Amino acid sequence: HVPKAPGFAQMLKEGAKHFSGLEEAVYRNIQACKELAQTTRTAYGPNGMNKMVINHLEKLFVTNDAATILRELEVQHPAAKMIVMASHMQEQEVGDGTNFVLVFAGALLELAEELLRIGLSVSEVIEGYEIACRKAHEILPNLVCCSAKNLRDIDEVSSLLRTSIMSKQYGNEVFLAKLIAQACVSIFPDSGHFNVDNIRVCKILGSGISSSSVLHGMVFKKETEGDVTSVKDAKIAVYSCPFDGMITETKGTVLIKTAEELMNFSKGEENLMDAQVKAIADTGANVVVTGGKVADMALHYANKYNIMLVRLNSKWDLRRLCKTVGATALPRLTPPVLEEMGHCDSVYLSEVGDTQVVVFKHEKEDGAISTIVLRGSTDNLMDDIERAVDDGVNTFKVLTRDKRLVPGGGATEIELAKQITSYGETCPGLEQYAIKKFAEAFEAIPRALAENSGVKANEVISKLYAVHQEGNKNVGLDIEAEVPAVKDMLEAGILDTYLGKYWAIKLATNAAVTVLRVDQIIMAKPA
Amino acid sequence: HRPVLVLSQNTKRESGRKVQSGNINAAKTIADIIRTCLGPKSMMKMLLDPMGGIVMTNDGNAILREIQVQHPAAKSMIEISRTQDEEVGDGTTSVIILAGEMLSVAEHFLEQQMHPTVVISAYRKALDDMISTLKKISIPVDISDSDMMLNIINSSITTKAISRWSSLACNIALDAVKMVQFEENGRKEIDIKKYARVEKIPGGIIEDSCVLRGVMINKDVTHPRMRRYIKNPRIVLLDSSLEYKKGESQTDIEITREEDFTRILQMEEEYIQQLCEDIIQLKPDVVITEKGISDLAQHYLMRANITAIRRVRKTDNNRIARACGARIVSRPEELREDDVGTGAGLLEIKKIGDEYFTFITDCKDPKACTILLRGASKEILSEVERNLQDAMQVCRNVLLDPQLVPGGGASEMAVAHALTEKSKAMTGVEQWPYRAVAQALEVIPRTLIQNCGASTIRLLTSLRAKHTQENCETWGVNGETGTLVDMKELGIWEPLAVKLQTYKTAVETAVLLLRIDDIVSGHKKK
Amino acid sequence: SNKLVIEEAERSIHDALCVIRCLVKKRALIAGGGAPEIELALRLTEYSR
Amino acid sequence: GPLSVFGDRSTGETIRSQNVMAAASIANIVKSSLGPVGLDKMLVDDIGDVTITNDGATILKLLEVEHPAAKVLCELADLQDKEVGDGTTSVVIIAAELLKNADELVKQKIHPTSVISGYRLACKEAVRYINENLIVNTDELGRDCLINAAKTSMSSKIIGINGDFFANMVVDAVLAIKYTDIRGQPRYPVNSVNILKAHGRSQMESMLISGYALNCVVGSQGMPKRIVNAKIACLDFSLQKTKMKLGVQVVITDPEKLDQIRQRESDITKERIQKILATGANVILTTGGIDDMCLKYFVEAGAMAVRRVLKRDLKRIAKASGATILSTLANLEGEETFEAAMLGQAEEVVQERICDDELILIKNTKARTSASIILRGANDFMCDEMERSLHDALCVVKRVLESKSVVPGGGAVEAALSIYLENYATSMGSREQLAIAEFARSLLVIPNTLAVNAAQDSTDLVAKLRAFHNEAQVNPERKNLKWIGLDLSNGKPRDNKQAGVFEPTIVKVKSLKFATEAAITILRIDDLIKLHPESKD
Ligand SMILES: Nc1ncnc2c1ncn2[C@@H]1O[C@H](COP(=O)(O)OP(=O)(O)O)[C@@H](O)[C@H]1O
Ligand SMILES: Nc1ncnc2c1ncn2[C@@H]1O[C@H](COP(=O)(O)OP(=O)(O)O)[C@@H](O)[C@H]1O
Ligand SMILES: Nc1ncnc2c1ncn2[C@@H]1O[C@H](COP(=O)(O)OP(=O)(O)O)[C@@H](O)[C@H]1O
Ligand SMILES: [Mg+2]
Ligand SMILES: [Mg+2]
Repeated sequence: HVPKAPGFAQMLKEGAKHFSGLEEAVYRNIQACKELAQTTRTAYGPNGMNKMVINHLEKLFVTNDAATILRELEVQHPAAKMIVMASHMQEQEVGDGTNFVLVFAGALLELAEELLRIGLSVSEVIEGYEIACRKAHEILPNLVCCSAKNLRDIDEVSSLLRTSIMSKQYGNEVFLAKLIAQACVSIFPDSGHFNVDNIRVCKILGSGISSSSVLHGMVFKKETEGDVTSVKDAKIAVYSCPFDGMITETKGTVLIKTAEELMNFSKGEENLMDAQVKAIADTGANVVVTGGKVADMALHYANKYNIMLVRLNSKWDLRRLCKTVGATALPRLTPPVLEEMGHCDSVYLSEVGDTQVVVFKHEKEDGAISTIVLRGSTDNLMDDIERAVDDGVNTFKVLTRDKRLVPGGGATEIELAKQITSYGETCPGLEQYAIKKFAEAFEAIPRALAENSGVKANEVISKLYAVHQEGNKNVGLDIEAEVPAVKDMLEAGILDTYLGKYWAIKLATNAAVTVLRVDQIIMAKPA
Repeated sequence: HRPVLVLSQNTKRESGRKVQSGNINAAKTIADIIRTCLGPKSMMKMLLDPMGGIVMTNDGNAILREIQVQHPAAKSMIEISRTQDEEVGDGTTSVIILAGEMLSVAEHFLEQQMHPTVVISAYRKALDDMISTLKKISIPVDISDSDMMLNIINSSITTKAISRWSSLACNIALDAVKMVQFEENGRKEIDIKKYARVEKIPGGIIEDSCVLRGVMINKDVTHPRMRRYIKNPRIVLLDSSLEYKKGESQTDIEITREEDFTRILQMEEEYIQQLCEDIIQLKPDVVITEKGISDLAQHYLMRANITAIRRVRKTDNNRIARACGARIVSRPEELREDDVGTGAGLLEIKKIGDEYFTFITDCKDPKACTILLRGASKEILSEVERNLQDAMQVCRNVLLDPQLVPGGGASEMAVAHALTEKSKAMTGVEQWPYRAVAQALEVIPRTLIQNCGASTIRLLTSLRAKHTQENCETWGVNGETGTLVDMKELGIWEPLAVKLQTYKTAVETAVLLLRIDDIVSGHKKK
Repeated sequence: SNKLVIEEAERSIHDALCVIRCLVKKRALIAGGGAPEIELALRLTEYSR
Repeated sequence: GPLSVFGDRSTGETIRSQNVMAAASIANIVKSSLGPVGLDKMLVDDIGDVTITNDGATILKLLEVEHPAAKVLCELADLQDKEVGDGTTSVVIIAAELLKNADELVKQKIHPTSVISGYRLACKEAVRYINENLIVNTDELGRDCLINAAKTSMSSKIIGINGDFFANMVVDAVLAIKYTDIRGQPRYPVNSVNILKAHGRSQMESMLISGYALNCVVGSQGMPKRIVNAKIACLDFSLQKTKMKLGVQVVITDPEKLDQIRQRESDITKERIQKILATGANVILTTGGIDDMCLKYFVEAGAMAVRRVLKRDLKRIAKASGATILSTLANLEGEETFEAAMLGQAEEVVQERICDDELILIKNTKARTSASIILRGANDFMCDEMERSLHDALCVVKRVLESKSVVPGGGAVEAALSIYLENYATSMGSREQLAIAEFARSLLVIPNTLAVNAAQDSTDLVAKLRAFHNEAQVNPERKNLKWIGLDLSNGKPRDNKQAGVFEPTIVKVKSLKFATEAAITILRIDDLIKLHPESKD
């Protein structure tokens, strides 16, 4: 009766699919990456919306940063993973602009579909995108108007860090800018390498964001097991061995042969531990922090000679304490410490937010390390501010590597859209269509800023080209109210991450080119 | 087991951007199926039927009717090609590509936070300007000329599979419409479906196919003594039976005497001989009816030298009534001289492949003809039958509207420059969707070069520059070679009713599918 | 306006015609709104003593 | 202990919160299909049928519901078609918002009988205010009132073009079927307009057939399909062979009398067909059946015979052409008289081409000059939408010509009632003033839905809308701001008097009376008992 079509030449798979051509492979990779660009388009900008994303571990992640959203979404399309790993490389390089990659490369592949269906194949759209990408790296040093050079203190960086804060925390742009100014400048290495790992976030559940502060030191979440919690001298002896004595390594066996060696063994072990605790009490130590466990005999002489004990079960937190108070973790049992002692100002305990913490607070010598103690009503809010805190530390490392800045908020992408269109009209070849489409991908980036603010993007994008008549080069977007009448970005102070714009254009161009190189897809059976 | 307190059980709800941008992708999917079936360099598409048959064709209407889709917006595009198939002949594949392209540019404006009523109000203003452009570039046709009408039907079958036998299929389709063009009262009508029957017989060659001057049926004579070759027969068409049947009552006869049962059996024979004596008063030669003929009626027509056909269909009786000029009567005692089919030519009972066929041909002025198709098998004869239906309807549109539009890409580019020059005086938010209608018409010259393998960049830049001047305005795309030849030299001309129905249906398909922002599925009915 | 309001209006009219039906059988009426239930509660309490 | 019913019982504020979510489940569907910026929907069945519509009655009738509070709002939309005919998305949104604001009152420990009595004081005052603040009747505007009221109904549908093509065909259709009645009643029966559908050319080729458009074929292909100066013979009896009844049987005792009875079944049949055809009748319409023997007498005499027509179509032809619907023989023991002076008249009966079908047209009918509209669309989904949009447009001009009173549309009525009822609640309001104050906020959802579907400013355009209506009531300086509506294509308050946005009076009077009465019945479901389904026992 009804016939059917069998295999033809190479149907040898056991349950796997195959894609070949432009319509089955190239056009389907574009439409799959277009859905990720339309997903994070709402969360882009200062007026972006959050997204409650639940992973496979059945926990809640609510954020507006596009980097942490893609880590929880279990994407299975292969070409869609290329735009995720390109956004993950933006977080590892500069730490800001991960969403800029999804909008630009999502518009590069979308406008490439209009070129393959009207004209040139992938051999000329790729070569056309590479010419406009090299010309885009020549306009970005010409768009630099300000620099983070004069008065590197807490006053100038309080305004230069507001752009990375207001894109994810719009209402808290003033409080979080001052908290990131008293923490990043205080750990300055005196013209050296700025380490972003020297800033920790201690999430304390409690009151709102107005009670958050930055403490010069470290705040832990453990106990003391003692009664010497009030320490004012703060001479800290840091150890990595377990503070319970010196045991052997191979087997361990007490060998008793007479009645005198049995009775004197218990009293001789207590006198041996008594001589080791009093050896560090005569050196002036007050805080003894160990990594391993602590026996009951070590706690007996710790309270007798009035020294405080701190238990640190994490081995990574012990190395950060050595850079906090300026000490060295000794692997052997307690010696007379010559010069590797710690020196803090005040080590105390306080129950803040129904959580007994241990604070190594520096008062006079303020700059050795910083810890931003964040407060919040929910645990999900403190994770979102911590992402905004880490975007402020990563922006400070960008200004250490390169002090140049470009005016953001839509002012950079319009001038990049005007100069590439000028190079496209002066190219007497067939690849000038991809150069004109490369400049229109920069046009869609302030389009996402106006659609998230409830403003019509047609009237917004028309006023940007009207005020960019060859000499302004700075007017961006005013998203404070409807009927914008947009203003200057240097007067408002919206400029951030010139090095972030240098890498996000390069990574999104290489991501969109790599998708267009894929002509034949051979997948396996998922298991 | 307690029931769940729900509302609108077992149905779906979907709104927002997933329905506006979801119906565009369903329209782009159908337009990519028949995209390789528009130019003259097209290829056939073999289809498989649930009955077990095979439809190997390249016509855009016959492909989409064999596709069962589940998407609701995909079901709308199939009914568009069914509308274009019934209005005109060769207006199928062009509307589905054009409606997919007008929705392709409509998806761009839906992402710009523009309301769909603004794009439709710009589509209706653009639709009213495409009708006025085709009426300015048209040309009056001399319908009395034979060589002028052959160039119109050859332009419609160059895409189809009968372009190889173009010298034969043009003469068949032209003579088929000119025979069935009947006008009794003050109203001209052309019925090429009820009177122009296209019968196909497996065997022979395609070059021996010709339109008969008359009708033909697959029916043998009722008796071998009847003549199978009459020079000039007088055909009488009947509708009732020549038998003895039960009346529409509760008739019952009480038989008490001995002579009563033999009398009723004799009155059944005298009733058949009475109606057989009433049909021989006009001296006929051929008696054709729709119901059965008893053997008592075959005996009286045998010695009267009357050839009788038994079970001719009702649609075949209406077709032979126009060819021979007879009247289909339903009462043998009410026959008149006007009900006799005089003027009929040669009648011959031929045999084509171990089966008899009744031929009634060589008529004086027949108003209904039958196209005799003979080919290799029934597979390719269904292709020629579907192509001649697209060849006779494009001749019907010229005889009712003698205006020609320069096809082959010259029709779409002459309006796309007219919409571009008229868009300069818009000065509003509807100016940019007005420009996209002129860019959506570019997909018809895009398809003619993508099927032959030509370049779409070097050709469309030169073709758009040819319509910048108002003098030439008729330069199209030559699908045979791949260069730009003027359509006044090639001879590719499409009728006005084909191009007007193509533009009116492709816009209103985009009007319907853009106002859909919600889809409810999962409910039942009666 | 709905098919459910007419079924309630049919029962409410029959509850109104039955009130005047009781006045034909017994031409006597009392105060309503919890009036005779209090008097049946106080007089039967004194009757129980 | 508890109730021993075998079903389910839910009391308290559980059902009081479920009925509001049942009404909001229906209102949130039809909120996207209100006003000129409204958009149509898709109704896909399980068998595969697709219905594209935006009318509030066609959607809720095909949609299956289960909740008892949901069937009240679905049957509320069915009543709007018979009473008014276009008022059948706006009633469902008002009646659901009447329950949403009354749910906020009963959560404040306000008794629902005060909300029911408070809604009746606001509903009767809304009809009182709309009948004293109308602009003018149908004497000043003339024909401009009928065209502008027709374009307001078409703006929410597929026939909302910028021109006046579909608007002029509706006004010329209702004005051609003016049927007078006793005591001075110029009735306009809009059901007599035969609305036909055919997948053909664009919407600009919709013919306005002055007369009637019969949806049938000729039958036998030997009859003249065009008859000029035709005489229509409307009759309802099957023109088949004479079949005897059940009580009559043919019992013959003589074999010679057999063939005379058999020929008598066709002789009595053809005796009727010769006396109805010798009187000059050329067109014969039959609701019964004409068999193949009787079709010969029309081909021989040159007459048209149409078989198996509808009974509702025969009454519209015989009343418009002056024909008499005859079922049998009559006129005082007459054998065959037929009353030949009572034949119909027609200028031309012509079967045209309707894109591969047959359609019979009657031109002007010589007696009443009726009208029929043949619609032309792209596919069958547009033709079902064009039929529903045209039928709602015929009901608008029917109520304007009958009740010569129009109100400004586009939220101008709901803006004036939102401020007059707030001042009405302050004068005579002691305990039911909170229900009258929430009656005004529930009426504001009609201009609120016009701002959502247009993607315009919501809390600023309606705030600017009621700013003009407040100055028209508290500042008596003849400001004439009672006709301030919404311009959804621009996003600013406009004057609906000069813009031509007109709606009938009873499209809002009957809407406010049906939505208030439906909100009372759903407000009294404080206790609900649901029994188990008795199917398999
Ligand atoms: N005050 C402001 N005014 C206008 N635009 C702003 C303002 N602050 C931030 N933006 C815009 O918001 C966007 C936020 O981008 P973001 O999501 O941080 O990129 P990435 O994901 O690469 O970090 C920037 O492109 C910037 O132009
Ligand atoms: N020789 C030719 N040169 C250029 N174009 C041609 C030639 N022959 C046919 N065409 C084009 O091919 C198209 C075929 O359209 P077709 O699919 O037949 O429409 P429909 O489906 O309505 O019949 C026509 O629009 C015509 O312009
Ligand atoms: N030109 C216009 N300007 C402003 N509002 C309009 C315009 N045309 C129609 N409307 C509004 O659109 C609404 C459509 O209501 P509709 O859904 O037709 O009600 P129903 O379902 O009862 O027919 C009307 O209430 C009217 O106020
Ligand atoms: Mg940022
Ligand atoms: Mg063709």
